[PDB]
Amino acid sequence: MKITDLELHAVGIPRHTGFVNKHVIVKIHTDEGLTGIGEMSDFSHLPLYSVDLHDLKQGLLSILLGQNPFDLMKINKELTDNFPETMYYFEKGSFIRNGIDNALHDLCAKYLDISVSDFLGGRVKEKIKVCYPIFRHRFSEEVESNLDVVRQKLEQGFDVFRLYVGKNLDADEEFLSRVKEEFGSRVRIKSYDFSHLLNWKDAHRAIKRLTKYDLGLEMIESPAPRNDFDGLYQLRLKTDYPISEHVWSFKQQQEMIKKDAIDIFNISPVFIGGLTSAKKAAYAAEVASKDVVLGTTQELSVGTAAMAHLGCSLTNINHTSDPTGPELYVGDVVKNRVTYKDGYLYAPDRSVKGLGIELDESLLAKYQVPDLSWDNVTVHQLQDRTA
Amino acid sequence: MKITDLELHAVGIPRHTGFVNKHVIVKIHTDEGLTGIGEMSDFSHLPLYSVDLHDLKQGLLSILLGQNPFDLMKINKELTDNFPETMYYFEKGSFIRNGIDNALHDLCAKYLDISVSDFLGGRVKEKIKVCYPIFRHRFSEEVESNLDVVRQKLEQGFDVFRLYVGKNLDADEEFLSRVKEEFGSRVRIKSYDFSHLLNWKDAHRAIKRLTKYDLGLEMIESPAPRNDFDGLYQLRLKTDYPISEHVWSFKQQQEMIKKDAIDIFNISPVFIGGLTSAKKAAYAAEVASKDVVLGTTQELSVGTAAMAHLGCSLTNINHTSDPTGPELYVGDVVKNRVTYKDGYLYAPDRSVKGLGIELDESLLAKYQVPDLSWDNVTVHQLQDRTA
Ligand SMILES: O=C(O)[C@@H](O)[C@H](O)[C@H](O)[C@@H](O)C(=O)O
Ligand SMILES: O=C(O)[C@@H](O)[C@H](O)[C@H](O)[C@@H](O)C(=O)O
Ligand SMILES: [Mg+2]
Ligand SMILES: [Mg+2]
Ligand SMILES: [Mg+2]
Ligand SMILES: [Mg+2]
Repeated sequence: MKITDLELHAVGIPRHTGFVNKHVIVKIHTDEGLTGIGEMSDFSHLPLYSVDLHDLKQGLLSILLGQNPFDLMKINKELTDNFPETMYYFEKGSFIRNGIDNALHDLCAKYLDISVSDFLGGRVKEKIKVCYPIFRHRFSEEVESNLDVVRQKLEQGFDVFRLYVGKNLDADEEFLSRVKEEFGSRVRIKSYDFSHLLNWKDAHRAIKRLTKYDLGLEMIESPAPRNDFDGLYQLRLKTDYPISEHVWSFKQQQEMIKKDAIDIFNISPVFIGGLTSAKKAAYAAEVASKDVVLGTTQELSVGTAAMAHLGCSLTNINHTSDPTGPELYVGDVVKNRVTYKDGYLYAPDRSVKGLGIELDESLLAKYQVPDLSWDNVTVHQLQDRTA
Repeated sequence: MKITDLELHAVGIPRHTGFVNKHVIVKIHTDEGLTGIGEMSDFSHLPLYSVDLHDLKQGLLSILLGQNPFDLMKINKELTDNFPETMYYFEKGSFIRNGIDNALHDLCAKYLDISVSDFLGGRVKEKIKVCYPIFRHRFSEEVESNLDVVRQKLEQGFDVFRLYVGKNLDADEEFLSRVKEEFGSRVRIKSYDFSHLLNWKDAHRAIKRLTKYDLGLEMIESPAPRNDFDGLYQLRLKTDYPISEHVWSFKQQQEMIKKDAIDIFNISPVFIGGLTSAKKAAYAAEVASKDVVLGTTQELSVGTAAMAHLGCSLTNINHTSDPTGPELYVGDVVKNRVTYKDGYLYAPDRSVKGLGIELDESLLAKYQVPDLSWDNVTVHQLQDRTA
């Protein structure tokens, strides 16, 4: 059982709201004709440079060629050797490793004729509660449009949301005020995500005013600069609500655990390098008696299915999670997208071998892009995912 | 005075020893016809992917077009906004910002008809002592060849070297023993560089063994994993010799300062984003009463000229530095390469406006490569710069 070839399909898929993201669909072929499919999700984050895919294929092939896909520890070690963790939230190498590792999970599962779910420790639940993201308010005139989003998504089944905050506290506060007034308790906003925009003391003042509105609030996310472990800790001591932060490297995670800097570890395959690495991170959190939440970069159905299997296998996810990618994109590259119902993301049919997703070649062609080059976009839009 | 265009010239230049590095020569054009030259030095470091230069030029021009090159603070802020610091030694975004910023210095200095030296605070010295690098020993069988290197370079005038260690302690020690034996005190090895290969305790044991050979030893560099501030600190308390570490981000530098983790800050433009960023790092070190050494990624004459001017302006460099790029590369892209004599790097003629170097178009064409794609190379070779 050996890897013989690799394909990287670049696609560009816009969100209903306008932001255009580029992703790379992975295909790992083997001597026995079995192919694993994966996804290097959302490369459209800073830094503002793009990776040469022709060169990348050669580099990845040199690593993968001839290897036994079941040697996940060995392969992941070699992947990290060539694409080291950087202590950066959006390291493109993390997205790359993620795509190879989840494709390998698909491959192995298919070979054994089982769902990736059974390859990750089975099921603890069959679905995980998620939330729909509400855009960061830059100006107060945006409040009305965001309220419309909440009203429509609620009718569609999403009763839990998360709100990006920190740019215009007056606008954030007006939105929250309006939401409580119109929906009362019908809607919950489980997280206020600062996106590392404020120093911890400024975030503290912001949190103090935003928490005057508690619509089923579950956590305050990234309320300090990236890697400001001491700041997170000081804020954790001054905040009644749990503090959550993304895990983007093992070193960063180790430091947050050792300093007891946070309460909830936001873990997502794409930011840590794949399912193998995400599992390690999740288990490290478990060993430290810490809570976990499944984060997201907002991936397509392949990437979402992968994390759905992982999320449904963990015993330490006791809060609302974030992956709602397929709900944001106007299209996808699969025959059947993952399912969302009543605000829950369902793990794919446990009876279907592999990820439980099938690629649609006509869609890969439809959304094909020549490379991962950037289009005109501002820093504000890259941070808020707006257009 | 406004920026009107940008050119990025990829070049591939092998070292006498075999390793082939790719660099990017920068040209910033203005409405008045004045052009600044710069260098994005040595992209040939992990991660194993490459940046699309056609895309990069568009992104960089988007930032630079129409700007006044004298607005260094404003431009560097916008550069950092799009190519953020990642807490990673070899972030390619740092190499990119470095090339733009040193080109801007060349441009501004030329416009005013002065050397970049007078734009950076003048001179404190006219030359800086540097050292020649000795390859990391992976096998004891390499000792002989490395001794020949010392013999040859000493004859050329390099009486100070630095040694990469940590892979084969028995070989490291054999080499050091042989050097002392064959050269006595004629040669000095100012630094033993562990390249972050060992956890601090293992490093402690290695140091205790190696420091039995003190041939003018000045510092122990990177004796702990990347960003292991507490490990660096613990080692600083158990080691009599100064501990030095590279500065790859302001967050990392501030944490090392706050924890008094190291004694010497190894600062080089390429790893921190350019001359503007390197000056800030050097001044932060000065404010903290810390020593500084001019590090290197081994750049061509354009990049070496830039750092030479910086190095000769600082008052807190009281140890041997590392830039010997033009002595390692078989070729260059300039009319006259920077001068090295008796183990000293001389800053370019202070009477020559700009960086003090001139591009040789025929050489630029000679070493031109289609892109920054990777060729066959192993992780060991990338960390040891061997072939
Ligand atoms: O939790 C967060 O910070 C968000 O999921 C953040 O990662 C977004 O930028 C996301 O990646 C997106 O593209 O919408
Ligand atoms: O001090 C160091 O770690 C070296 O200068 C290191 O950066 C080398 O890898 C250098 O960049 C080279 O290309 O030789
Ligand atoms: Mg978040
Ligand atoms: Mg994303
Ligand atoms: Mg070093
Ligand atoms: Mg280098």
